[PDB]
Amino acid sequence: MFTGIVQGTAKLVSIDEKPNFRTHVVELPDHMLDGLETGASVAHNGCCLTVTEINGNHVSFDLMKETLRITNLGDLKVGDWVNVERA
Amino acid sequence: MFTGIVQGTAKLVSIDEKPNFRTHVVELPDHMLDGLETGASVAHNGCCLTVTEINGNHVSFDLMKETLRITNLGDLKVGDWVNVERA
Ligand SMILES: Cc1cc2nc3c(=O)[nH]c(=O)nc-3n(C[C@H](O)[C@H](O)[C@H](O)CO)c2cc1C
Ligand SMILES: Cc1cc2nc3c(=O)[nH]c(=O)nc-3n(C[C@H](O)[C@H](O)[C@H](O)CO)c2cc1C
Repeated sequence: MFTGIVQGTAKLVSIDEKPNFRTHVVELPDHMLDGLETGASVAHNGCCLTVTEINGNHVSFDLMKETLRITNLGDLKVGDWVNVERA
Repeated sequence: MFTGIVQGTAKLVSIDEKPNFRTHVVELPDHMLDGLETGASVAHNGCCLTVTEINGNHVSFDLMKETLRITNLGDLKVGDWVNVERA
């Protein structure tokens, strides 16, 4: 799915804690928005996540508790930069 | 080459700045050491790097100027945890 050739960084502009998961909103680079549809896989810091929503260059993903515990995505704070790569 | 199923996190234990490049030494989880050889590829926060050295659990990578520029790996500090996945 992924080459490990990161295409750029994206700022975490938002974290919604909901009852069973977290939504991360990231601001993607313009050159990554082209042809991006909901359901597409983007790896965040190497972790595969599914696009749930697109508002402009603001892209949403839903993170389960297991993803948060196994990876460092549990420790991000708003304003952090994540490596991003579409598949 | 990578699936984006992160296999775990690795502590950045050492950063050795040189000319141009920068060596990162990370402490890999035990279950990732088996069969790991120099020249092998591991994605660090989604960024594919080549194993340059293995000493116990301590795995070295050399990070080139472009990699530091495109990714967030330039901002890491000793003690940070990185997502890691072997190919
Ligand atoms: C195609 C694909 C899509 C995935 N999408 C998500 C997701 O939206 N949210 C999530 O928490 N995990 C997702 N995962 C699992 C996530 O990548 C995995 O839990 C972490 O990498 C920890 O191994 C996905 C995995 C694959 C293979
Ligand atoms: C098989 C493979 C091995 C790579 N090894 C390294 C490496 O050892 N050091 C490095 O700085 N970049 C390496 N890269 C490039 C690096 O992944 C890339 O510059 C960043 O992901 C930013 O796109 C490699 C790329 C591939 C595809």
